[PDB]
Amino acid sequence: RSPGVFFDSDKGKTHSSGKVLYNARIIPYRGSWLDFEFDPKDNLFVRID
Amino acid sequence: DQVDYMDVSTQQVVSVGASLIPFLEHDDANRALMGANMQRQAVPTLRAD
Amino acid sequence: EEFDAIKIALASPDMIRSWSFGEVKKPETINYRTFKPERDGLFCARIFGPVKDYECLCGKYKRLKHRGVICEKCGVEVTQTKVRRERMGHIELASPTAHIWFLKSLPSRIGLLLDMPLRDIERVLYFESYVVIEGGMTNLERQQILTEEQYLDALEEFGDEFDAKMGAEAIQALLKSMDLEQECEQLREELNETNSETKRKKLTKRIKLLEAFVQSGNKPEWMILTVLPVLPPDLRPLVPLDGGRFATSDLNDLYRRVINRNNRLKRLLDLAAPDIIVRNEKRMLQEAVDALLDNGRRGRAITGSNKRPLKSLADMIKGKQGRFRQNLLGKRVDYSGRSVITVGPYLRLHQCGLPKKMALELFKPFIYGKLELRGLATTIKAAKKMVEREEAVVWDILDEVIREHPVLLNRAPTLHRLGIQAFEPVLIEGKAIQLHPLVCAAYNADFDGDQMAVHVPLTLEAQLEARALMMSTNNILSPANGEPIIVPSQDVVLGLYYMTRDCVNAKGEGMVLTGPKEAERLYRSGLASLHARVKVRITEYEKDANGELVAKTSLKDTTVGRAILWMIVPKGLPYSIVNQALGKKAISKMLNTCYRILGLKPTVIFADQIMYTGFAYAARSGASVGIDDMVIPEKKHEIISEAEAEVAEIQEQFQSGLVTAGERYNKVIDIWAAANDRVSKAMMDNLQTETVINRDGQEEKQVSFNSIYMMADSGARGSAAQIRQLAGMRGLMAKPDGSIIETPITANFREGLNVLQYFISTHGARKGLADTALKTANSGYLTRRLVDVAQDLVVTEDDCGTHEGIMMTPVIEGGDVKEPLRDRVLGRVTAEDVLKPGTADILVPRNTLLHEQWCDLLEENSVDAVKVRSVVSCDTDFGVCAHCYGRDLARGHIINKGEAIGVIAAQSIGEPGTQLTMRTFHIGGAASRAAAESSIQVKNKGSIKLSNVKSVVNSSGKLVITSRNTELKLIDEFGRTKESYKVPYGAVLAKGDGEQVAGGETVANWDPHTMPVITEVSGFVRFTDMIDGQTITRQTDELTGLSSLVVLDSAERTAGGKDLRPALKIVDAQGNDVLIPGTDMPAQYFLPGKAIVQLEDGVQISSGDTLARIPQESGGTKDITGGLPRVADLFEARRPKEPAILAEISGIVSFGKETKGKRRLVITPVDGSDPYEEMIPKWRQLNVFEGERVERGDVISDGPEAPHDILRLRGVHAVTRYIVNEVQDVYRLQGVKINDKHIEVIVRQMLRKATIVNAGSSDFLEGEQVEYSRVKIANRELEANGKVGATYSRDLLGITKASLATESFISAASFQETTRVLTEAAVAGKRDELRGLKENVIVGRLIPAGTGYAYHQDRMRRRAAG
DNA sequence: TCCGCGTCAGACTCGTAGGATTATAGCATACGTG
DNA sequence: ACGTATGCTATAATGTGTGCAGTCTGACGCGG
Ligand SMILES: Nc1ccn([C@@H]2O[C@H](COP(=O)(O)OP(=O)(O)OP(=O)(O)O)[C@@H](O)[C@H]2O)c(=O)n1
Ligand SMILES: [Mg+2]
Ligand SMILES: [Mg+2]
Ligand SMILES: [Zn+2]
Repeated sequence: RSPGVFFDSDKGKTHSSGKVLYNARIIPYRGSWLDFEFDPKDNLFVRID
Repeated sequence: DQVDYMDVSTQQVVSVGASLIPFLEHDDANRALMGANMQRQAVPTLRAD
Repeated sequence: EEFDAIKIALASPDMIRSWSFGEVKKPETINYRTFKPERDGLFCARIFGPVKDYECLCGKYKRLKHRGVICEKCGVEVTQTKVRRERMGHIELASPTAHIWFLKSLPSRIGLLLDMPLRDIERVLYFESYVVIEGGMTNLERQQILTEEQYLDALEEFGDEFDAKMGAEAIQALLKSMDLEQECEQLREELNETNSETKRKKLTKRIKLLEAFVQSGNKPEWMILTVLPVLPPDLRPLVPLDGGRFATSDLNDLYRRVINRNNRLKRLLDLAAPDIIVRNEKRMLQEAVDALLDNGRRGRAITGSNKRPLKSLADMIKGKQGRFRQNLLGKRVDYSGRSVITVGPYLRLHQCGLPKKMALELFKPFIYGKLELRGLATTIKAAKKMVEREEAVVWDILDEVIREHPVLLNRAPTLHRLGIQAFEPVLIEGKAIQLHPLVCAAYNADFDGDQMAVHVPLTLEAQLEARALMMSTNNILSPANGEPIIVPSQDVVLGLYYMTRDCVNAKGEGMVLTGPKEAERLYRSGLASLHARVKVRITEYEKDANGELVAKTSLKDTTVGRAILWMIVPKGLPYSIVNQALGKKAISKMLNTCYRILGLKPTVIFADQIMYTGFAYAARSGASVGIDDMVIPEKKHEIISEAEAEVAEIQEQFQSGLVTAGERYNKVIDIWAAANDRVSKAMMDNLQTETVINRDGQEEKQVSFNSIYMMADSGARGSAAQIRQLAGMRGLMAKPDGSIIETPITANFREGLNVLQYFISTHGARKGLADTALKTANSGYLTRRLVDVAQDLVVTEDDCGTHEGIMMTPVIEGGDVKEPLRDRVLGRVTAEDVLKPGTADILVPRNTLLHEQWCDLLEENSVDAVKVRSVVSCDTDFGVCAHCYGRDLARGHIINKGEAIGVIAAQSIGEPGTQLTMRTFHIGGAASRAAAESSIQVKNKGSIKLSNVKSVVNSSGKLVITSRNTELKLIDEFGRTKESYKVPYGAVLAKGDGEQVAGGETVANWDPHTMPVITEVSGFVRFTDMIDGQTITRQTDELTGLSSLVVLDSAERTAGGKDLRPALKIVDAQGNDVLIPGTDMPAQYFLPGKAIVQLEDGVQISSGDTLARIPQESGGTKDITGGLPRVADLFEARRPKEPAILAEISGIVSFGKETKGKRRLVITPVDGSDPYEEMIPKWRQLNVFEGERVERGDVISDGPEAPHDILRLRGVHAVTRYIVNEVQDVYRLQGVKINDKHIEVIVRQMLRKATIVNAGSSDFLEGEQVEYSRVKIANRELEANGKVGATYSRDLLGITKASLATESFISAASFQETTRVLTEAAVAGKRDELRGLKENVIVGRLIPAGTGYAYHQDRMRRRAAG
């Protein structure tokens, strides 16, 4: 996987909600990971590594 | 006028393993794969024919 | 050495000391130059014994002269090295340490017993917070955690009167103080008060644990280890390599971590070091102990040299790579050799080529034996050299022993029992094994580079077993289906086809012969073709009423070839069988016929002769593969070019904006699907009868002798499906995702694909071959899962003495009868006298096997429905009777007692799934579905008979159906079901109920790519809870502005309109609701998700109009890939996410109370005075409409049926009928043939345990779930003694759980969850007395089944006799 | 008692192939056996 | 005497971190 930024979405983490939760992820060549992700209530979250 | 580019040769889709198979065009991709995989396993003979 | 049981209990610190022969006090392995044990080290000989057989270290006492002498200097005994893997050790832990398997292996166990959580215990262990052991002053109560702040408060204030400590020390004292006697009574009292579900569950489990703990004799303190056992050094080896290197197991390394830290703790306790340091040392010590027992569990597994984790103890008992699966149930075996196999077309069925140099090494001890007899070898090393030199006369001795000696031939993988068959070896000079063509089918052995393992049966019993059971001749029919697996294919079929098949005049037409020998005379003389119609005088031999054979001589108009084949045909079968053109399907009946008539001998001969003549005449033909043979039909370019413009038409309509993307997607598939079948049939219509050019006078029409066609028509290789790609059209390929490419492959293999046509072909090819590799594990894992639960089933009794059986009906699905009742009820014992229509005389006895000839009289009498003695209806405790099972389909007559069915059943079920996941996964690569079920056409005249149907007449004048599971029968003259169809919801019927129809009439018509919502009442449409943006969306066009509304589901829906249900409410002209005729339901159809609506608000409607159109996208070839999961889920008994509701007890329905649409039901039975209430959703529609005569388990809702819901209500024979139908439906879709009795085996095993409801004479009581056989044996003594009956209610169990339920813990740990199984078995102190096969195969004893059944029962009378 | 999200359990069976680590001072009396 | 083992040195120095992060369906077990 090529470093940079990448936008994905688990087409149904919770098929309970069945909500397409969108997420972004900064992939470096060296360094820590930087992810942003929504949730069932569309609250933006950040999960380093 | 809508065409902007064109495939150079007719062999660029395939690899080296597959470019040696004659009449590939008349062969199923499942048997073509096995054929190119076995062509790599071909022990050279006493007299090169 | 010969025992009865194996027990598992908790290792007491005192017990661990009993096995240990010393205490390892140092990590020192060996000295560096002197490669010898160190002083009380990990390889110490003073603890684990001497190195060599009878040798001390320093070398003072040597061999047996000093039998059991203990040396002075080194202090080492002089016994065998035997003891170095037997003798154990121990370590005296400075501070006590907790066991990870009684802490982390959930349930907590140590926490479950204390009534204490995990966090609480761990924070005590890692020294974060203290815990109260016992507070004299009732200020602080037990098991109350105090932070480092809260401990200090109680110390100066209260103090002394409260005893609280920290670390593994504390929790041990907590376990040592707790009273199992008192806290058992306390929990029983709290249970009598007001009991719920969760409260009673928790209490009963703890209650049983507490009683189990007292009766197991285990003490809860042994959960903490004061003593740590050491593994024998030979079982954790330090051995030197050939290269001067050494090598050690990871245990030794993990051991050195434990001993170092433990000794460092002894040192720090000597120094009286500050507690902060002592804490770290204790945390470390526990980290090391926990890492030794189970490394990767509590935290990060301690990684070692190659950055990989150290292999711990538990790991060698854990899973595949553990001792069980890898080094015990499976073994590498002596007298075993494997080699590339090649064909053996000269061999008979009971023969196989075995290389000389192979059989040489294999039979090495049998040469040395026969050599000493003749006196050629005086000793064995003399015989060894005689063999080595390979001298001439040794070959002749080897050749002597091998004669009349069977060998086992295995091919991987071993799916079913036929994966090994025995033969009589024939020595051949060459490194290749030569195998018999007909049994190639059983192995699935292709001579394309296959290897087969050889095994020599040593013991005379093994020679008899191999000749009796495992011989190729004794194994013909599959155990799965009563059908021959020993059936020609490939060349053999083609040769017979060439022979029998006829042609016009030819050389010598219409000639006249004395015998089938004159036909061979004239053909080989060159004055007749095998395809010439000539009258021949053949004398056929027909069996009479007795055993005597009747002879009949007559003139038969066949062909020269057919006549010659009669020579192979034994005398006892009719000639009409070889009078047809023989193909693979026809040939399979010849051998079956031959078998059911004459017997075994005649068939083996026949089978071989068929094979020989097949190959020979196949080669005489000269059958080839020219490219002029792959004929494309005349008008392919004419069909496609105009079938392309057809698709181009809809493409322009879509961009205009009328036909939706999903409707177009289904509509374009139907065009291509018609064109594909159009090209396929034009091909064979031009290829089958290409021979329109004959002779005689002028012309005649005849079958085509095109090489490729013959090779497909005969059923030799390929089919109409393959030829389509060759001369016709390749067809539509499948993506690796599962979706089908919109653009298929136009070209074939003759004309040649362009560059993309091949690129496109790849997508379907790679995904088809990806599911050959990856999907195979699910199917093979199923075989494993099935087997374990069905290990124990063996035929025990002869007659169970039970009346119970299983009523079976004919599988008549999809017009043409799918499976005849005769075939369904074949070789199954009846449970009830089943006579002929006129009830006035019996014809079939109750307890009698149904042979094919008895089933023929069922056809004359036309049996309606039959109660067959089933497996599940068996009363035999621990096994089944031969009557319940019936015939062994593999054999052909009633099953032997002692034959192990369960394993035969499991194999039969997993083979087809594992075999249909590789055969058309490597040779296929494209979808071939045709789900255009638009309309039912009835074929024979009949009266229309609908059932479970509730229809309503529409504006047009057409009977529209408003019921989901509507069935359509076809009733004949006398009044019996011939054809049967599934008419779906919102289908338009041509004629209603009771009306006559003619043959070839469209009785029903509908749209397949749509699921309409149809009304029952007329008036206007109202929008309720259909707010734009929240629940639905809107999209308009141009000039006028026709908008469509699309209903969003919880996936595409906001949190605003989640509890809002969208529905199209019906109203009248005034604006009020319209009642549905004869119900208090205002008309309201709830629309589900992705429901497309064309009518907007305020539109007039009649009854029968379509309100909305729910899309029905399902164009993914289920095959075996997406059909096995559904099988697994059924067996594993996983309730669906939309189970259908059923009535519990019979009586009067009475609708009750409601909650914002959530419907209740206050049912008040006629006999039962106490009401029963159950809740129901709003959006879900029912089937009954209130106030009704409902019985036990009527259908109230529609959807998937939960297997637990079926047995709970409608008994055993209902859940058995469900699984059997449901499973077979998936396999019948694939053409997998399995007898229902094999599934019934697994079903029976899934009904093993049962929950008790009512107190009995034994201490059963409520909440216990015991096996069904044990509780019924208690009922045997109860009906004799009286006392209190133990009422019950059988429960259904999934495969994975039914395996872990069996009293045998050895069988459970050998399966999976091995970490948990052992811990639960240790705490219970359970003893396994071994009944299953896994149990006795492990210990390497006689299997309590099959050959060993006669032996094991002779030991059971040793126990009975005192 | 029910919902949410944490850990923990599986993932077919047999055959073949070949290799490499870093570093722990420095010197002077104390402890164990021919 | 020979090998192993124990012992002491005196500038000041006083809280670690390291490393793989598209598995997945299914099933409980503690809080909230
Ligand atoms: N990964 C594999 C490959 C092969 N096999 C075994 O080898 C058999 C034959 O594989 P193959 O020769 O590739 O398939 P065929 O059906 O003989 O097809 P082909 O015409 O391509 O030879 C399979 O049925 C199976 O028993 C297997 O179990 N696992
Ligand atoms: Mg093969
Ligand atoms: Mg093959
Ligand atoms: Zn000694």
